[PDB]
Amino acid sequence: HPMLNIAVRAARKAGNLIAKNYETPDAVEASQKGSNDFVTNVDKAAEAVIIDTIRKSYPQHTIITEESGELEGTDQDVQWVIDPLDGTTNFIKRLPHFAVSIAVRIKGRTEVAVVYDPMRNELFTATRGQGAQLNGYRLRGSTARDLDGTILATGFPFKAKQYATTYINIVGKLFNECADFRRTGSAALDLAYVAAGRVDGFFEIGLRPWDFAAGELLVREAGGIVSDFTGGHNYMLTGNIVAGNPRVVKAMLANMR
Amino acid sequence: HPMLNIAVRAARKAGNLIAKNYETPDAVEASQKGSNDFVTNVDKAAEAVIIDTIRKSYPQHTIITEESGELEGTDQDVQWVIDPLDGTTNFIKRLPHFAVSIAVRIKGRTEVAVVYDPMRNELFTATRGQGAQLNGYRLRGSTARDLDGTILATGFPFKAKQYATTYINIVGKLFNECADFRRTGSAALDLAYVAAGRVDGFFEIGLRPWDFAAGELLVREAGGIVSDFTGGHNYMLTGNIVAGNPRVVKAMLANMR
Ligand SMILES: [Mg+2]
Ligand SMILES: [Mg+2]
Repeated sequence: HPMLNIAVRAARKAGNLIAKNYETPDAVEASQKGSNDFVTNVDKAAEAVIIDTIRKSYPQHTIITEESGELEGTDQDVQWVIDPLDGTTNFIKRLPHFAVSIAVRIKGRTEVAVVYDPMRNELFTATRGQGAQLNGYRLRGSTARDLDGTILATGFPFKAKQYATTYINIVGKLFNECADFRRTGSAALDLAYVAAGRVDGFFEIGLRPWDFAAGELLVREAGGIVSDFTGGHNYMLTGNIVAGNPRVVKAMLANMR
Repeated sequence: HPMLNIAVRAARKAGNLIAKNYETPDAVEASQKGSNDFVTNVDKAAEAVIIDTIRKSYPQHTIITEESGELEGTDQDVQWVIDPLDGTTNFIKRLPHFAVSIAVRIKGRTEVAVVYDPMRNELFTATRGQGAQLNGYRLRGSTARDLDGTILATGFPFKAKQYATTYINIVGKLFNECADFRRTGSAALDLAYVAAGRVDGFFEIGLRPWDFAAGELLVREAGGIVSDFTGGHNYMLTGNIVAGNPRVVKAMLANMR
């Protein structure tokens, strides 16, 4: 795919910049969008690289990014949904777990996806109908058949703490069944880890379209399922995400019911 | 220090073996000690390398490991406390976050400590009175002065689920004050991340002496504090650990009170 090629180039170019800013934390300094949500010059500098790169082969495509909103082009049938740095808190604390997320949707259907870990040099790619890969290895997800002994990735609603006590409950009910959780601070990498089988499932409240647009396709092409907290497909409206293989999502949702 | 030198060699040698078994997951297969606690041939194979290495320069020292218990020597004034692979669940799932933990105690006082991430090639070292380093960079911990906006590492009691509901409460009370948590699956690396400032604090219930013997010294020589859940120093008996800089541990314990 020609569009997959461009996405990997922009992801790798932006990943190279983010990495170098990590090993040389000379000029990084933050800025507060919301309570406990931050922006850095490295976010916008890597965002500029992604836009620039996309726009030498397709600057007529609409580009939707977290930091600049919708920047529509002439061809509105194709839309790049970009997260320049998923895991900004981790980056500021110099916790080396973050990634570049790039998704392409064609008239409302995601065709390609890229999640790139610059610190580990791990490249997750997906193409619709053509499977999902990690550095050239096809991903099949987790062979888990129930919630017994499962490791579940998740995130806390530090952007929507009005649902704090609701989230705490859901964790305990799941903890009553599952073995452990993982809280990594990167939703894109959490979804990539579900598709790779490094964890068994994922759930978070109120994600943002660019947080999961690429990661959702990784899970689906690894044989997985994505849904909202009530089993429906209206998570593009809500940002309430449940992801995993069919039985786990099944068992996860039954526990949630 | 001559003993620090040997500890790094055994950590790196065992780390090299664990790494190679990760990139070539040919022969790994697990075994169940307790519910949701596993052993692999790679644990004991790396444990054998550590014992062998320690025992070419000091086989008269007592060695305490998770998988073999106490193997006492003639000189019982010095004791190596070894975790060959902290993060075994992560290793089986091929989640690349684990480490080798090696601590040396001399008549009951920890003199040296090593935590080695083989996947990231990150070497955390500490020597009593001589500071803590990461790949030759001295660590000072987190400059956080309260719990506002803090990232706290923690673990779930999947080995002692009788305290599940007590742990869930404590998380919610802390979540009422702090921004987010991190759940990585490696207590040794969590403690190393507290000393490096990648996270701001740590708390877990019922850890095991080799889980934290090396990591505790990393925090202390980074200017940090370790205590039990009631502010005392009787955590060698309990395994209930709170770690961070003095104000955070202070603020963490006040929230816990
Ligand atoms: Mg972002
Ligand atoms: Mg271990």
